[PDB]
Amino acid sequence: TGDRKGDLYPSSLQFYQHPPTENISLIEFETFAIERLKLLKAVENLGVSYVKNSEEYSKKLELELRKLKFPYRPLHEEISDDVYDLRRKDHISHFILRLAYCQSEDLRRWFIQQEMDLFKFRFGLLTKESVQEFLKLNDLQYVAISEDEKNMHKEDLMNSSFGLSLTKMEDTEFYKVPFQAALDLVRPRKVFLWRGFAFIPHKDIVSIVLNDFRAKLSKALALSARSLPVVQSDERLQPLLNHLSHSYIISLEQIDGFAAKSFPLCMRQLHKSLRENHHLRHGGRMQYGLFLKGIGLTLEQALQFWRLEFTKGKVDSEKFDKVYAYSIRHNYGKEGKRTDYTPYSCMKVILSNPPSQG
Amino acid sequence: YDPASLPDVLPLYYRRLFPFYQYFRWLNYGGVVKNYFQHREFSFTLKDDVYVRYQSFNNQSELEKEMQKMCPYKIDIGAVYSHRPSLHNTVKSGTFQAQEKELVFDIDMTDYDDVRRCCSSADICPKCWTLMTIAVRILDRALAEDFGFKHRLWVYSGRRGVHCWVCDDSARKLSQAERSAVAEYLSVVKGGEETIKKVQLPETIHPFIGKSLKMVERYFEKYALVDQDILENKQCWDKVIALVPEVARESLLREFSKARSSVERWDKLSSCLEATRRYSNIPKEIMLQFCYPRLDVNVSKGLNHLLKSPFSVHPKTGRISVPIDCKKLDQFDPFSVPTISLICSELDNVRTRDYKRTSLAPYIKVFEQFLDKLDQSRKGE
Amino acid sequence: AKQAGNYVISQILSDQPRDSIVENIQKKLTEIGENVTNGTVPITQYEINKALTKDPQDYPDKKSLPHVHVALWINSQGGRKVKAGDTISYVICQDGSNLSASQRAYAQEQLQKQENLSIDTQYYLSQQVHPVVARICEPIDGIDSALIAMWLGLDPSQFR
RNA sequence: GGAUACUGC
DNA sequence: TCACGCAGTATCCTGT
Ligand code: SF4
Ligand SMILES: [Mg+2]
Ligand SMILES: [Zn+2]
Repeated sequence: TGDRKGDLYPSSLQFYQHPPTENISLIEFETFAIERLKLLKAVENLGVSYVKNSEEYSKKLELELRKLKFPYRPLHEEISDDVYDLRRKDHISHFILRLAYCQSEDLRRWFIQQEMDLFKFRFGLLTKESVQEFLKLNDLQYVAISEDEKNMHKEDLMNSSFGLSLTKMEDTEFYKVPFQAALDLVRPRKVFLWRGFAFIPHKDIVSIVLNDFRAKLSKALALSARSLPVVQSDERLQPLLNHLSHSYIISLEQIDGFAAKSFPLCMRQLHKSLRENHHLRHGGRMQYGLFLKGIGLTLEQALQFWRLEFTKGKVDSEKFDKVYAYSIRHNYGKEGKRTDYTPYSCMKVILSNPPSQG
Repeated sequence: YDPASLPDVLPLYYRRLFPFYQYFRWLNYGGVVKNYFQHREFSFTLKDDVYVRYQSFNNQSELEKEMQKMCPYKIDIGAVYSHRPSLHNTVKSGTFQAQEKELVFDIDMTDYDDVRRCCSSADICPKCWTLMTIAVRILDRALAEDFGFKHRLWVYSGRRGVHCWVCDDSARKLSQAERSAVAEYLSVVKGGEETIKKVQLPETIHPFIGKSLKMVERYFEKYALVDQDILENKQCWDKVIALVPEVARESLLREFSKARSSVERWDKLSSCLEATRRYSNIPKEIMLQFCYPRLDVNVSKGLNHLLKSPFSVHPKTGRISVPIDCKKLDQFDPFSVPTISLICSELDNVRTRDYKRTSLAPYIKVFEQFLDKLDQSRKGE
Repeated sequence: AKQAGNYVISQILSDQPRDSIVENIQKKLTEIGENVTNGTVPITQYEINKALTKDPQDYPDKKSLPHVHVALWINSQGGRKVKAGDTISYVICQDGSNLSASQRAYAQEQLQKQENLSIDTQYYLSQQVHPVVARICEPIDGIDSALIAMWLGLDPSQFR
């Protein structure tokens, strides 16, 4: 606590509930944003490459946190100025990234996932004392049943949960729920009821903490997306936030090629007409869509191809999503009866709707 | 008691004995919720078995009037609906829904017939009533400890058994699924007349089952070994032998040929089972099959269920459906319960205090204490 | 949905500063979301009304067309029949059938009666409120489909 | 391609 | 025995 510090950052881990109120510099803003983007990308890469419980995951994540200077380990010394600085970093950077990662549902999900992962890791590095401190500072009030009450009903809990060993039970913490929510458990008598509350089992505690965290974070992201117009007017922060996600820290094209050789003459004619006029009557649309589904063009790929081909036909871009998107989805059994419609057979094509002029 | 005398006595009782004030206090639940008493369903059974439902009333005066006018033989209380039942014809289809009702249990001696030896069908005697005495303790304890229901009124059914009304506000808002869950949690003896072994406990005894067995044990020696004498002769102890694995059956039979008292036979059976370990719970399964309450899940599952009203008159025994004090349960005697004829003789032997001069008074007192507790809970909350 | 849109219009056509307008809109939408999630909205507000051009039987899509389905059910019941020109009111509910919304229509009374049918909150928040509001907010700067969905509790993913 | 709705002016 | 015109937006489906 050198010059302008306080009790604003008691513990390392936090739920990121209260937005920062300070006036920071543009350079600090950019540095914090990029640094936390690096941290989250490292988290994502390590999660893809390794199992999150693996020791390699822990070692690499600790190395990244040390390299970028983020709080990851506790310190039973006091709130040293340096430590304070680090925590401040974390707190501001998080919210900055919120502003960056609230525009699109995809982005939101990504952000949430990475944040949860990081939080889990940090919890995994908390000593029991520190853990309790955290659980108190946020009014979580887990002693979730207390330890004393657990000892009070030790035998009842032991006989309630199937296949729970004495010591293993000592290593587990239960939760108190109104019995109206545990119907499926109470009905076959696999959870103890006391005074209208069931004692439901979950290492597991982190899970509950994370659940709470996730709830909060989702809500926050929604609110941020609701408060976006106020930020877009700040040109200084627009290039960063609008593009942070893209910050450095079968193919459609080959379809034409296939049309040269592999496509049967029917599909060759349809493709030639499509590229000549960028529009097909209903029969052609159905036939060609089913064929491109057959070759393997995925729903996203087919949607992209049809969008690009039709947009050149002097029609509104929104019109495509309004009209033809449902047809494209249906060909892949996505809507309606939701049936994986098979590609037309030659017998059907011969005996299907007879083509006419145009 | 002469049932041809029923039509003579019913009016007087409904005029000068039926406790309407406390009845309205009960079903009105302190007026907190508007239209609560006004949306309650009643049903009446009149002379010559004429049944009417969707009866609702505006207040105590209307109820007293229409009841004294109809003189029904049976009164059943039903659910509290979304609208007044009297106007159910006026409510648009699908918009007439049962919304709240007490959680109720019906325990009927007839359901114990395959396991009692003193009586059968609708006959009861002092030797079998202990079963009800067990049930009330086994169930009510659960309802007070596992579920936390605080306002529980136990009522004699008039002949074959007892009803329980659980009236906590939480218990009145329970959905159908929650009610079915509660019933299944409390229910152990599962099966019909075609099954012999109706209890199969797992290796782990759920605390509830442990506490039910603890309650059973206190009474078991008197009920089963002294009174019922479930091991009196071969025709009966063959059943209990039929309830245990064949391996020791022969070993038991010879032993049962040398025992003079069923208490001795129980000691021998317990010793033999202990000697024989996964079967260490078999005696508990036998005790439960002879002592644990049987619950008709259909009675308690449905919200729209019409159950016998307290202070009704039993069409055959004439006894009054009187509340049972939980503390004095061990002293309860279903044969001393006032009949309608006795209380009309008492009435014609001497305004709002007439019932205090009959033998009905202590039961109305228990009901008044229960309603006082409900009022305290409504206020304190 | 209609009411929601009306509120939005009252906010858009007023003289309040645009930012405040947007804020208010958000608030209202969130309120609606909560009112749906807790099931507090009156059942009467969940009804959709549609008229029949032909008799119930003439339609060859008795399954795909919801209102027709409801009409058929009514004609199967023991009351006055519904004929061409008679409007029918239906609600979309959940039954565990895992079918498309168009096949899950039900008469309001039926919902109040059966113990397996519950209002399909999701649907009403996803295809009734959100579309309308979006189409009312298209030319207004600061409000886009995504945002609206977010405010309702829906997933904003599928929306040199 | 088709089917079902109901607004406008 | 019947029944006003046309322009426009929104939603949904295509197995035997
Ligand atoms: S419909 Fe069949 S036979 Fe005719 S051109 Fe296409 S692949 Fe060949
Ligand atoms: Mg067209
Ligand atoms: Zn008996």
